[PDB]
Amino acid sequence: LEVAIQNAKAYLLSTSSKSGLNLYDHLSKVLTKILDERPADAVDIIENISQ
Amino acid sequence: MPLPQIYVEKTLALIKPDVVDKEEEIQDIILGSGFTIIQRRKLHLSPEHCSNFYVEQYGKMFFPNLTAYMSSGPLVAMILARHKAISYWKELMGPSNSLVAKETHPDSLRAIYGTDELRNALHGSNDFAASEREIRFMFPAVIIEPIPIGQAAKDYINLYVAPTLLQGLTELCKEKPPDPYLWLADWLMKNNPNKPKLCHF
Amino acid sequence: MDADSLLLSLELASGSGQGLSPDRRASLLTSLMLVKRDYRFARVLFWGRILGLVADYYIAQGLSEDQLAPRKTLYSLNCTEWSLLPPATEEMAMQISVVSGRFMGDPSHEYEHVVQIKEETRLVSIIDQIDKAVAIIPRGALFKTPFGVTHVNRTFEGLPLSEVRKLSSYFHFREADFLDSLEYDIPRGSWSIQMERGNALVVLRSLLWPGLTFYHAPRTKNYGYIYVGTGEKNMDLPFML
Amino acid sequence: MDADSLLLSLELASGSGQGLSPDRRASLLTSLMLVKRDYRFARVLFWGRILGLVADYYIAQGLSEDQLAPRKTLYSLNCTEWSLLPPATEEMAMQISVVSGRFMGDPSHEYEHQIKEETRLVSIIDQIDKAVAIIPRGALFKTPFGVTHVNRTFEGLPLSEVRKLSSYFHFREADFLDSLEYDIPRGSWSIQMERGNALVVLRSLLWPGLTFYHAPRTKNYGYIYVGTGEKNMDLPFML
Repeated sequence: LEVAIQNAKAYLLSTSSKSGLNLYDHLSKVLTKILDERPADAVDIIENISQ
Repeated sequence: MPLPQIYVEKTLALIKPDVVDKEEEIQDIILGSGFTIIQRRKLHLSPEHCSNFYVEQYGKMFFPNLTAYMSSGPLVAMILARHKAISYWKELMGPSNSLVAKETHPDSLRAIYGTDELRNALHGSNDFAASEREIRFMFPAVIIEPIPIGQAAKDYINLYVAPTLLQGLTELCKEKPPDPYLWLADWLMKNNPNKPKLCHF
Repeated sequence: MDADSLLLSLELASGSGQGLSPDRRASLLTSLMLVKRDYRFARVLFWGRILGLVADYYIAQGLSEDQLAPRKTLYSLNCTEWSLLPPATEEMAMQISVVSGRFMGDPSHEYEHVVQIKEETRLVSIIDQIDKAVAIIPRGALFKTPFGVTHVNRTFEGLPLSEVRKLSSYFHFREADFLDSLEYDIPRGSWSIQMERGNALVVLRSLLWPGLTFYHAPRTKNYGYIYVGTGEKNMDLPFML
Repeated sequence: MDADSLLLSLELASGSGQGLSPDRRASLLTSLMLVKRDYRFARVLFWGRILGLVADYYIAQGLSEDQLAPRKTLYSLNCTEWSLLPPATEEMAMQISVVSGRFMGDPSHEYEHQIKEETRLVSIIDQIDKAVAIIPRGALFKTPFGVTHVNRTFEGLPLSEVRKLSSYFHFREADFLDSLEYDIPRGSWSIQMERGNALVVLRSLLWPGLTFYHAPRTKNYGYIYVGTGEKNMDLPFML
């Protein structure tokens, strides 16, 4: 539903005081580093790009 | 289907055992046209595995020569995703009967890499349900869209799984063993409706 | 050829057979560490050696963090003392259109155009032509930021074995996907792709500027190139192709 | 060490100097290509050399998909005919403790202290692999499937934590492995560097003859043991 879409977007938009960034922009930057043409084995390195 | 979701359709590209040694050039063709490689499997198609894969065609049409042909060598299977993947794959692939397709569609894949009907260049899925069946049979546990949300999956469990689950949970109550995951797993591997009983020695 | 992996790169084993002595090798490790010290470079690659007629012209390039600027290249004669070359432009590189052949030794040799043409300016402009036309980059080594600053890919794997033989999996190391592909090449077929030691090495030997050698293995991290040759452009190439 | 480091001739550049020959470099390249062909190993490493009296032992090891699996080590004398060594048990480990003497060669040799030469080779191989095998920090990634894989985004070890000694693990069953700071006795590793900061040299002193190269900025690592084939218990007298 669209109400669940808005609730989950508000949940992803919530920031953390211990890091200063939220989950949405963190996953957006992770997807930015993913979507350049890496060979298709990024499943093991999706953590290491997040660090 | 709706606005905030998307439909990335899939199709199966089959590389016949006559043309598996020339795989890099046709791979250049299919990657350069726009089709993407999801996962490539190098599989030896057994004669007893080709019939269950081809219940749609071989189960009603008498053709054992192609069944012997799929076991004559290696077979490469790949999943493709593209905008209008079925239509563009049919346009690039062309129609069958490659003796006629050498004269009607000279830029097709079967005109160059094919010889005849039974010794075909490739094989492609026609319908979306046929594509889903082909992908579900050849490939491992991957997710094919649409996810059947709502009452579609509940009917699937309630007429495919949950009778057996009800008969399993009925005997699991009396008596009550500790750690009942052992009892449920042994009941499902033992009292299987789709798998026969096994007795090791 | 990177300065930190000069001994870790198969130079003589690349198949071109124009490599270095142990004297020149140890001189490059010490002297490229020196030009990494006094010239503030992010990383220094050994570009190659021009054979010349009476002496050898050892050429090395250094790069900043921007990774797409024109290179502050360096030259040496005895392969020990290196000094900066002047930056190149199109009007200065036009000046040697009336002369041809090999160039020898000291930079103070005057060439006849009569305007006296220095050896040094011909050398650095020829270095600019070999950098612009050939010495390709591999695919996946240069990823793109939204800004103009390009970083070298630390997560570069980056070439599968099915894409080794293809022309389109190599771009020109030149500011202009990211860069111009190798299928935009004149003439068609001006690169020799060659399989040495099986899948453990590939060479993209340039035929427009021989003997340029591009240095793989796949599954690596080298990602290198080297030009050792006579120095002039192969205008004879479409006849022999 | 892999065959890639056999191409660069990095055993001599580590500084141990017992080294390898282009004879044996080409022989290990072609024959370890054969070992990767016949036995379906994920990676095949030239383990090293055991010093002989009538013939020279050449040892290589193969690994499965799990990087901490028990390896199928192999031996060869003429550097082409690789043959599979049996796995080692503890019963063969305490059997060879009564034999003190140099490795001879000719693997059907018999010790009167019977005891076969191949059993001594296999137990010595398991002793060196359990003691002084070396894996740096972040080279191996513990997957949640239960197996160990090579970390392919392994950035090499920075120069600050090369000399701690808390940045090198063991290539066996236990940052999920046991470090080098708990080795008995302490200071039993020759901490060294090559020319510049281009390569880090670690030499075992509980077994004199293993050398570990490590380039601090690239993904280059591996251990080669070429040496006597003996565990010196004289090491506390040395330090």
